[PDB]
Amino acid sequence: PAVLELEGKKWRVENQENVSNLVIEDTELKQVAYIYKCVNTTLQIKGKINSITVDNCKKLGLVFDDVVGIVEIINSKDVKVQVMGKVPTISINKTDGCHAYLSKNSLDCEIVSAKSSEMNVLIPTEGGDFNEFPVPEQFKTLWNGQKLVTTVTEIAG
Amino acid sequence: PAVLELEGKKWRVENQENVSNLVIEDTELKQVAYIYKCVNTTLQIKGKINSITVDNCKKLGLVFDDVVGIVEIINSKDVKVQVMGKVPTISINKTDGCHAYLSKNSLDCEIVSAKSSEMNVLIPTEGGDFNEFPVPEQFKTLWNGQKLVTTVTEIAG
Repeated sequence: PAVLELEGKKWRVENQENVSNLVIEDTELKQVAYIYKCVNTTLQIKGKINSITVDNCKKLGLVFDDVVGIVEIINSKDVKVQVMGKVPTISINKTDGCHAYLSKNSLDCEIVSAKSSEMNVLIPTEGGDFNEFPVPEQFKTLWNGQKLVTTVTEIAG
Repeated sequence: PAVLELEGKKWRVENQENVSNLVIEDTELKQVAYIYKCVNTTLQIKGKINSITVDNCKKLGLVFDDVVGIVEIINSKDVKVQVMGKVPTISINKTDGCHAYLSKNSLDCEIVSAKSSEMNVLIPTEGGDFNEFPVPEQFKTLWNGQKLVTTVTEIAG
């Protein structure tokens, strides 16, 4: 059954299906959110918390204000994440199809990726618009005679 | 049922299970090999052919002589590949656990990877021994203010 309740420091939102108005109004700086097994859902978290984690979600739409640490999108499909404020790092792991919408205050965000595909970082521009840039998913590795030297095969549309 | 027969230019070896002596003696420069759905199998291909493709194999052990073009290891788990002679590129895609054993004559081989994990390139050393090097599977991406700049997070044991 669909869950959405704070359990200690953890904001548990799981098993959501075809909902799109989910909102977590209250919030504490040391809290964390764990969005699990949610498909075709849309969630918004108001306030600055410690970290978020999208695990095993499909067609999930997330939008948050601030995160003190990390935002993880693991084992998912077609996830959309948006920062209104600031986020240090957004880590995409074992996820296929992910769009990270940054903001004027998180242009310094670091995008860690692994075993993932179809990732795009949307950059904000004066006028509520975003430019799309694909993050590389393929790499060419070579032997130096001393070590392995890896290059990134840049993606284009 | 287990298959292993030349069908045109294609050397079809599929559905093999718990075999380990498979060998393709004959060989033509324009042929290709397609190892499909083979688990806990060991195959050796003698001679120089155009290309090999390991698709959907588990615990597969392959060893070939020469390849004119590419060796693909796609959608697999725990695959071991070894070149006695020369191979231009070895591409690992959607594969978890792959060990590429190179040779004195293919040290210039290129290792293309994507959506894969646990990959290692074994480099030969005077004495029938190999040194192991893990190929990167995680990447850090940053916004330039002009473009995205991707760095490789180097793997260590």
